[PDB]
Amino acid sequence: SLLMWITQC
Amino acid sequence: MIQRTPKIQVYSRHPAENGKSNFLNCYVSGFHPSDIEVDLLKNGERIEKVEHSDLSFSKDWSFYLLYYTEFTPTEKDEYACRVNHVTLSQPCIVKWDRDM
Amino acid sequence: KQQVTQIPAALSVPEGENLVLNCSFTDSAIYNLQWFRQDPGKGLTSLLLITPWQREQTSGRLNASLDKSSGSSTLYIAASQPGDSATYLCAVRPLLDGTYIPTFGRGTSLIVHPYIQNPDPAVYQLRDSKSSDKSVCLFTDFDSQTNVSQSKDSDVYITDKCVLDMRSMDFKSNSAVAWSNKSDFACANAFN
Amino acid sequence: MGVTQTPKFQVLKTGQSMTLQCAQDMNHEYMSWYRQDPGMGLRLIHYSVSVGMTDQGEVPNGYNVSRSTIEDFPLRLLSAAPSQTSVYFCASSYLGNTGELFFGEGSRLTVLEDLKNVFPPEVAVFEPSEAEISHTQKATLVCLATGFYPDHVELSWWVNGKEVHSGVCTDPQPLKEQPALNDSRYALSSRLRVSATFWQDPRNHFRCQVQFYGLSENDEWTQDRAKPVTQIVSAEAWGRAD
Amino acid sequence: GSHSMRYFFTSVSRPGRGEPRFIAVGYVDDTQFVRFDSDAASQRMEPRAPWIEQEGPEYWDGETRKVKAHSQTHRVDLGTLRGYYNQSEAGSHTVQRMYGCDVGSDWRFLRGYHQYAYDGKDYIALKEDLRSWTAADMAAQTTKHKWEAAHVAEQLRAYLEGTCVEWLRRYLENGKETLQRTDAPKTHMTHHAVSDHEATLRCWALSFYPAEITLTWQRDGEDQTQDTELVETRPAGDGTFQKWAAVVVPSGQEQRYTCHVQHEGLPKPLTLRWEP
Ligand SMILES: [Ca+2]
Ligand SMILES: [Mg+2]
Repeated sequence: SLLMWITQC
Repeated sequence: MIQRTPKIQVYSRHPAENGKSNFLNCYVSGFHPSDIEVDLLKNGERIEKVEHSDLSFSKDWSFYLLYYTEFTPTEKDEYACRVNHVTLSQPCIVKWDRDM
Repeated sequence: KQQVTQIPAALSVPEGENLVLNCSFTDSAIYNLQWFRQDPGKGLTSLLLITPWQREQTSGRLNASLDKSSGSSTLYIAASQPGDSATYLCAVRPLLDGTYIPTFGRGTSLIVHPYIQNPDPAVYQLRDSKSSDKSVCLFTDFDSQTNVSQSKDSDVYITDKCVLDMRSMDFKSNSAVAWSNKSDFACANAFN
Repeated sequence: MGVTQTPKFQVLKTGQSMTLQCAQDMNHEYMSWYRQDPGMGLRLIHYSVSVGMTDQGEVPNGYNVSRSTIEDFPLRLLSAAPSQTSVYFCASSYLGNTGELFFGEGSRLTVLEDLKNVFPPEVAVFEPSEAEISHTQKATLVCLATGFYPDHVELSWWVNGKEVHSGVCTDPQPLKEQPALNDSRYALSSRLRVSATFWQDPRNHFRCQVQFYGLSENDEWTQDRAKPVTQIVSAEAWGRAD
Repeated sequence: GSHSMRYFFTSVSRPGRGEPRFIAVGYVDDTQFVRFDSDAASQRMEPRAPWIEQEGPEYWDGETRKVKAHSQTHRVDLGTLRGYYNQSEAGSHTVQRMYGCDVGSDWRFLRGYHQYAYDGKDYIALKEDLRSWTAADMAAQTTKHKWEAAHVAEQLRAYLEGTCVEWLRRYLENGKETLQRTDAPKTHMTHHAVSDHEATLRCWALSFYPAEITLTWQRDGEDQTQDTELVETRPAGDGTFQKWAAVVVPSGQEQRYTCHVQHEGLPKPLTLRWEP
């Protein structure tokens, strides 16, 4: 199951 | 920028038996960037229905893909894999050997 | 499934009081909790944002914390002011459900009454600057414990009370307006 | 900068289609639309986590959305119905960072069967009572906006050509002149309180302006009275020595 | 033995050719189970291994929505990175990301990963113990400061040490028939005359799973590397792997050489020798 929240670089 | 040339292996899915259907594979790996051109050849001619796996990569970020198509090997028919990538100035042709 | 509950639902207090509003949620797997303010007929203003990794934030007289018992947050409002009057909404976002949809509570409606130090309740009659014929009745300077009923006769209109604040002279006051397009209507018999 | 919704106000005829726009310049992956009826809670219509992706909320019926670019998320009312009269809000955020939600200012739509029910306000300013002035040494002006429909107005006070906020309180909501009548016109009051000395100076000019949002430029209008278009209606008073 | 779950994401800008391309693959050990490709018609996260199809609509809807959000963030990063490096508006660039977890034989957490690359070079990655960041240059330092203000390391560890390990175990159990299967290699040795004084011996290892294996040559009982060739482990195309080791020997002395095969599926290592 994938990570839900990803913060932009 | 940081580019890497593809490694290439041409081989069959099951042990080759003349006259028996099998799958011809061309595994490409260790390259960067991902755009690549891979063709399976039969006596110097492009085999039309070639499929491939989903793009993925290794620990060092280099990519790897499996190209494959069905084939019935024989004693005299020549099979090969032809690869072209930005790191290759000349297309690379690797011949299929039943014991490799 | 997530449910956000906010207690108390309504809150009425005198100015200067330190307030504690609560926002509780059933599913502790949250990404963030956000407090907003909304006044009647206007939009939403974000007040504060807290997360499980940054459990408290402060903005002036406001501070919110994401409590130890992973299913509650408290908003603290120090030295309340009539300007703080509004509906306080709390919302949370999901950490794991794959939808990203926020869940809002029903809100907490807050009314902070101004301290009227020198009440001088009176009803005055104001005339139209363009034609003296028309008039309005103004009930003003009453304390905050007085209620204004928008009631009676279908041809007599009464507004709710509102607080104005003369900042330059640090003075606030309550007032309500009344009017009617009829004869027999005097400002003396207009309020309550 | 931030979230920009347009239009802020709109009057529709039953059956018309309408597109509300929403743009953000923060590179937010997430955009969404809500509707909130007066005194009720926010209800999610649709949302999008990426270009080419949209999903339904609690109430997607009667609405369509598209996300062809990261910046825009338009909401389309397919065929306006009176039940779609509400306040619409666009909200966006990063799907990372703090996940903080950013709300637009709101768009107020009123859907009507008959546009003849749209009326602009009549505005009047009532001058301070001499009895008030003599008892408190303060002077309260009252502005009153009456007979408007729909309830789409923005009232402001202007003293000597500059907008003022100190000494002002406007009713938080207008009152329906006839509560049991649907399409009943509204009224709204406001107060501006100044010191008696400031009111007594005849150089001081007090203006109450009411920005009304009504029919648009292309709506039909053949009634005897002036077409009730978006306009500013105001009333004024000048200070007075005696 | 040990196990792992890992997601690999690749995003490539295509100047004057629409949105960048986004490809996501998921693996448990050496078995791919999911796929997402921004150019495919479905626009769904798709199953690539049998056991995952037992997950319901909520799972597929959720994973699809998460992978799409992921594609949108990488599409933005491509523009941000070009900006940090003050690069070509019409040049093609690549962004890669990998994350996941390792568990031991008892299925308990061993380590986690979260790495990021730009144009095939390390950009920023969480250190081995997940408690700090490694930033390549000034551009990655800019990313690092943003990630530390948003508490990204802590957000990831919550996933890498909890959720990640919980799904890996769920998958391993549901797909036990294939994921916990050990396929010992089928082996054999070939022989070819190279010339008037030499002969080649090729030791094969076929149809094995997992991919980890060790092929070695010995001469007179001692390790042999001179005149040897060992190919990279390769996929057969049916979920299994293949590998071979060869050696050139003087003609007539081929029986002094032995091939040793070590694989998890063998209760004991195999020893091959040329038997005419
Ligand atoms: Ca080339
Ligand atoms: Mg065969």
